[PDB]
Amino acid sequence: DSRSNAPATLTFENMAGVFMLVAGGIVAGIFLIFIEIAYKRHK
Amino acid sequence: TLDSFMQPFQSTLWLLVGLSVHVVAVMLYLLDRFSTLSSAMWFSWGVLLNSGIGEGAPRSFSARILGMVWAGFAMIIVASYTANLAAFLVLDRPEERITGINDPRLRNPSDKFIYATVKQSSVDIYFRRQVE
Amino acid sequence: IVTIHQEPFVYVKPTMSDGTCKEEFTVNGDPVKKVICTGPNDTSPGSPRHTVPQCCYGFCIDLLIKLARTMQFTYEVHLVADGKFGTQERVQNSNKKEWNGMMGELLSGQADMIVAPLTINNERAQYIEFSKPFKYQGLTILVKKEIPRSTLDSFMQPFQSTLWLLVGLSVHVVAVMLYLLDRFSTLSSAMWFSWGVLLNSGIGEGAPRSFSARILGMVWAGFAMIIVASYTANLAAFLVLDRPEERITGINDPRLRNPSDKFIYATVKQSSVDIYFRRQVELSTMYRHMEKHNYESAAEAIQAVRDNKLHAFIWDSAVLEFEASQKCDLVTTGELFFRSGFGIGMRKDSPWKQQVSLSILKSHENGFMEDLDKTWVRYQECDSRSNAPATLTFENMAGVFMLVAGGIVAGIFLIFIEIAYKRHK
Amino acid sequence: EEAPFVIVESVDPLSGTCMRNTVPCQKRIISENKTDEEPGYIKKCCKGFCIDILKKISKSVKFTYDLYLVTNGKHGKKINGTWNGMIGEVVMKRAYMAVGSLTINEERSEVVDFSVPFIETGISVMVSRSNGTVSPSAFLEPFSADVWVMMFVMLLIVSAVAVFVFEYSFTIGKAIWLLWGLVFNNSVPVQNPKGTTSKIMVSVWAFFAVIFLASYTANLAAFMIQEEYVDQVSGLSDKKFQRPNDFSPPFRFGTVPNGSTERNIRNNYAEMHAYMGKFNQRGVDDALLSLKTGKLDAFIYDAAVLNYMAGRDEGCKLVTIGSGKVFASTGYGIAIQKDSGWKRQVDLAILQLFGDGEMEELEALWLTGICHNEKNEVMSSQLDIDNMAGVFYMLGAAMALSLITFICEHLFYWQ
Amino acid sequence: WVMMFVMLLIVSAVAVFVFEYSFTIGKAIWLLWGLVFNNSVPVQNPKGTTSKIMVSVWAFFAVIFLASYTANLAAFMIQ
Ligand SMILES: *[C@@H]1O[C@H](CO)[C@@H](O[C@@H]2O[C@H](CO)[C@@H](O)[C@H](O)[C@H]2NC(C)=O)[C@H](O)[C@H]1NC(C)=O
Ligand SMILES: *[C@@H]1O[C@H](CO)[C@@H](O)[C@H](O)[C@H]1NC(C)=O
Ligand SMILES: C[C@]12C[C@@H]3C[C@](C)(C1)C[C@@](N)(C3)C2
Repeated sequence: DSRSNAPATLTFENMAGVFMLVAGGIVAGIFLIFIEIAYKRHK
Repeated sequence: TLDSFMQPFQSTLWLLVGLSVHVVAVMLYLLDRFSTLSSAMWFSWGVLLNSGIGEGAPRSFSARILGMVWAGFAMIIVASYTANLAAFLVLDRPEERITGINDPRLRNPSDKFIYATVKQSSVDIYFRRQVE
Repeated sequence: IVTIHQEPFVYVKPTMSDGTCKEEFTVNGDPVKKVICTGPNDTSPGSPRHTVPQCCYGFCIDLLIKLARTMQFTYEVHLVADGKFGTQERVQNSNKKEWNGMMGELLSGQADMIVAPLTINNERAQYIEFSKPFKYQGLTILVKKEIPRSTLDSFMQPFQSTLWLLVGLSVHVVAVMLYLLDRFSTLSSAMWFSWGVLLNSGIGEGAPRSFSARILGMVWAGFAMIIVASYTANLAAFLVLDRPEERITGINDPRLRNPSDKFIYATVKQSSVDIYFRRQVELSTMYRHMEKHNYESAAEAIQAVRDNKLHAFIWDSAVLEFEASQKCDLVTTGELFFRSGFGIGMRKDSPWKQQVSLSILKSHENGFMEDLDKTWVRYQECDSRSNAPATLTFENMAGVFMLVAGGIVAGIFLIFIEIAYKRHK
Repeated sequence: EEAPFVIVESVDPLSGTCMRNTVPCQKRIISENKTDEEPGYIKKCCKGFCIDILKKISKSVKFTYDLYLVTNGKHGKKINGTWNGMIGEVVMKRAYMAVGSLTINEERSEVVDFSVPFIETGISVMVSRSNGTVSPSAFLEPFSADVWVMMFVMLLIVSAVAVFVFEYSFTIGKAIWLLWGLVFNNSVPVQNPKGTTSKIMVSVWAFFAVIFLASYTANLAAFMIQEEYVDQVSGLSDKKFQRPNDFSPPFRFGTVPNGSTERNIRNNYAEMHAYMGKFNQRGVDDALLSLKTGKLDAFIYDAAVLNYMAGRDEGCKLVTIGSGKVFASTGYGIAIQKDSGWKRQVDLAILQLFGDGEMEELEALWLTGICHNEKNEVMSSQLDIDNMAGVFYMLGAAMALSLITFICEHLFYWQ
Repeated sequence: WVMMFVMLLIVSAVAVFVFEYSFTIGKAIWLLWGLVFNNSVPVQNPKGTTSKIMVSVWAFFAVIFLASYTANLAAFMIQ
C-alpha cells in the first residue's frame, strides 16, 4: 500500500464481536423456550 | 478497530441506561395504575431498539408526554454514538516522522537514537569534508 | 517629558471649554488618571501650527505617575513637534551629522525623559544609556482575511439540480413496473408502497404477494438506505472541510523575498524597522521596493489596509496584536523576529537612571504590570478563530418553513379537488 | 552546569582531550575533611548556548578567558546577609564575571551590575494532559432555540389543520402523537388515518423530519471533529490554588527550593509557601519523571527551560497552560563586578547581535523542539458520565413534571 | 455479506423451530430483511412470545451495524 492517512475498511475484528453476541442469543433461545414452557405448564 | 461495543462507551453507561429503562417502565406502570403491566416493558424496549414489536400506547395524558420524552432520548443516544465513532475513526497521530536533515533529532543526537551508514562511500566523504 | 501616541500607550482627545476633559469611568467605575498635554493640533503640515492644550491618558501615563510618586518629583509633559521617532540623516552635505525628532529633543537641552514606545538597537544605545525593559515584544505582519463559504441552502448544497429529477422519474418507473407485474400475474397501493418506503414513513398496508415483486422491493429498500446514507455523508463531509488560505508565513515567504507588481507593503517613515532593514546587506532587494511607498504614521496605515490598498504592514507586535483582537476584519500572522523590548530613555549622567531602573524592576516583580496589562490591553473582542464551527442559522429553517405552508395550501387545493372527485363519481 | 544552556560531558579518552566547537572548563573536586590533598582539578570541556554566545562576544571584543565550574552552591540564596554560589563568588572578586542561567531581580541587582537581557522567560506552570475533551452540553451545540420553537409551532399548526381536514376515530391526542413519534426516526408505533389529503400532509411532514435528522447528525459530528482543548487551571489566581483544601483531596504540586521562583512566590503569597513546605522535589529530571506517574499534578519553574523540555520529551503528552503566559517576565543576563569599564563595552557588543540576526539562527539551531502547542486535540473517547449528564438531568425533570401533572389532573378530576 | 445471508437463514430456521412448539417462512425472511434497513417496509407480526426475544437481538444487531456503516462511510468520503 501507499499514502499516509490510510483509511482502512473494517474487517472481521468488528464482525466477530457481535457474532458472538448473536450466537449466544440464538443458543440461549432454546433454553429460554424450555423455561417458558415449563413455567406455562406448571402454572 | 478496538471492541465494537466498548470503543466509544464505558460499561457504566450501559448499566445506567438499562436501569433507566427499568425505572421508566416502573413509572409507566405506576401512572397506568393510578389513572397493561406486561406491555410497558415491551413498549420501552421497542422504543429503545426501534423494533417492530408493539401492543398499545398508554391512554393517559402525562403518560403520553413521558412516552414522547422517552422516545426523544434514544435518538440523541444513537446520534451521539455514531458521531463518536466517526471522530475516532478518522484521526490518527502523525508521531515518529523525521522531516529530514534539519530535524533537531539529528543535530543533537541522544543515546536512545542510533543511525549509521555504509563505510567508504559518498556519505562518508560528504559528512567528513564539511566542517560544521 | 516628550512622548508620542502610537495606538495604546498614549491617547489624544480634545478637552472641554473649562480647560480639561470630563473623567471617563472604568468598567468598575474607578477614576482614570489624566494630565494636561501641550501638543500641536492636526497632523498634516502647512496647517496653522499653533499649540493647544489637551488631555492625555493611557497605559504609559499611569506608569509615569507611579514612577513620579515613588521617586518624588514633579513633571510637565509636552508632545513632539514632528510626530516621528527619529533617526540619523546627513543634512546640507556637511561633515557633521545631527539627529531629528525625539533624538534631537533629548540630545540637545529640550527634554529630560522619553517615556514612549522606544525600541532598543545599536544606534540608539550609542548616544543614550537605557533602562531595563518593562514589556518585551517583536515584529509581526498584518494581513486581511476573506469570509469563507456560507451554510448554503438545505437542498441545493449537497445535490445539484440534475438529480432529484432522475430519482423522481425512477420511483414512478418502478411503481409502474410493480403495477404491471401485479396485473400480469391494487395499482394505487403500489404508489404508496413505493413512496412510504422511500420516505421512511409507514403509510398503508401494502403487502404484494408476488415472488418477483417481493424480491424487487427487497432490493429497492437497500437502494433507498444507500441514498439516505450518501446524502448524510455528503453533507457531513462538506460541513467540516474548510477552504485553505494563504497566511503568509513570514520573512521567509517567497512573496516577501522578491518584489512583485501585485503585492505592495509599506512601513512608517524614519523609524527603527527602516534602520533594521537598511543596515543588513542582503535585505536590500525588498527595502528598495519599500522605500518608494512608505507612509507617515500608523494611525493612517491601518485605515488604508481596511480600504483594500495594502496587502501587508510590518510594525510592532504589541500594537498590531492589540488592534488585531479589537476589530475582527484583520488578522495577525507569522512568527516574531528581532525580539527586543522597550525602555525609558535618559542622558548619560543622572541618578534618575539608577533610581528608575531599580524602581521599575521593583514594580515589575510584584504583579502591578500584570494589573496594567489586564486593565488596558487584555479586554479583547471578537476573535472567532479561523475555522469557526458555524451553528446553522435561519438559512436552513426558512426554506423548510416556506415549504410547509406551500404544502398546506396545495393540500387545501387538493381537498377542493377531492370534493370535485367525490361529486364526479 | 544546567541542562539546556551549558552541557558538560567527558573528554575523548583516546586523544586525551575532547572535540572541537567546545572550550575546556576546569572542574574542582572535594576531598576528605580529615586531610585535604593538594587541590585536585579534572579537565572537562563545556559546550552549549551561553558558551557559544560568550565565544562570539570574546572574539568580537578581542579578549581571552578561562572558565571553571562552581564547586558548591546553586545560583544562590542569601544566608546571614551573605551570598553563596556563583553570585556569592562574583562578589569576592575571585570570578569577576558570571555566565549561564541567572534570573534578574532586585536583590541580586542591588549587589552586582547586569547586562541587557537577551532572552525572555519568567514563572510558568505545566500540567499533564487529560484524555478526552471538555464537552459538557455538546448536544445543545447544534441548532438554536429559535428553530426548536419554530418546529413546535409548525407541528402544532399542521396538526390543527389535519384535524380540520379530518372534520370534512381520529382524535386530537393521537394526531399530535403520530407526528411527534414520526419526527424522531419513526420509532413509536401508532395508527394512521384513512384520508388521502392527510396522508399527503403526513408524507410532507416525514420528508421534513428526515431532512432534519440527517443534518442534525452531520452538524453534531462535524462539530465534534472540531473540539478545543482547554487547560483546567486558568492562572495563578485560580481558586484551585488559593483555596486548595476545599475542592478534593489536595493537589500535588511543588517547587524546587534554593531558587528565584521560591523567593518571588514567598513575598507575594506566604500561605502557599507554607503548603509547599512539605512537597519539595530533588530536581528537574525527578519532577518530570514523577509528573507522569501521577505523584504530582502541577509543577512550577522557570519558563525558559520548561518550554525547551516540553518539545524534547518522548511524545507530546505534556503541555503548558494557555498560550505560555509568563508571570513576572524577566530575562537572563551576564553578571559583572560592580563599577568596571568593561560593562558598557560588553553591553554594547551583545546588542550588535540583534541587528545581524545571527542569534536567531543560533537559537533556532540550539532550542527548536518537536512538539507543538497548537491544540492537537487528539480525540475524546469512552463518553464518561460527566460528558453526558445533562440528558439524564432533563429526563429527571421530565419525570418530575409528569408526576406533578398527573397529581394535578387527578385532583382536577377528583372534585 | 454471505455471513449476513447465512445468519438470516439460521435465524429463520430457529424461528420455525420456535413456531413448532399465520407466521410462515415467507414473512419471516421479509421481516428479517426489513429490520436491516430501518424496518421501513410494513410487515406481519410474530404472534409467538419468544419470537419477540428472538428478533430483539436481531434489531440490536441491525442498528449497530447500520450506524457503523454510515459512520465509516463519512470518513471514507472525507479522505
Ligand atoms: C538548599 O540549600 C540548603 C542550604 O542549607 C541545603 O541544605 C544543606 O544541604 C547540604 C547538601 O548536602 C547538606 O549537607 C546540609 O546538611 C544541608 N543543611 C541543612 C540545614 O539541612 C539544601 O540541601 C538545598 N536543597 C536543594 C534542593 O538544593
Ligand atoms: C549565621 O552566623 C551565626 C554566627 O555568626 C551562626 O551561628 C549561624 O549558624 C549562621 N546561620 C547559618 C544559616 O549558617
Ligand atoms: C438520520 C439517520 C442518520 C444515521 C443514524 C440514524 C439513527 C439517523 C439512522 C440513519 N439510518 C443513519 C438515519
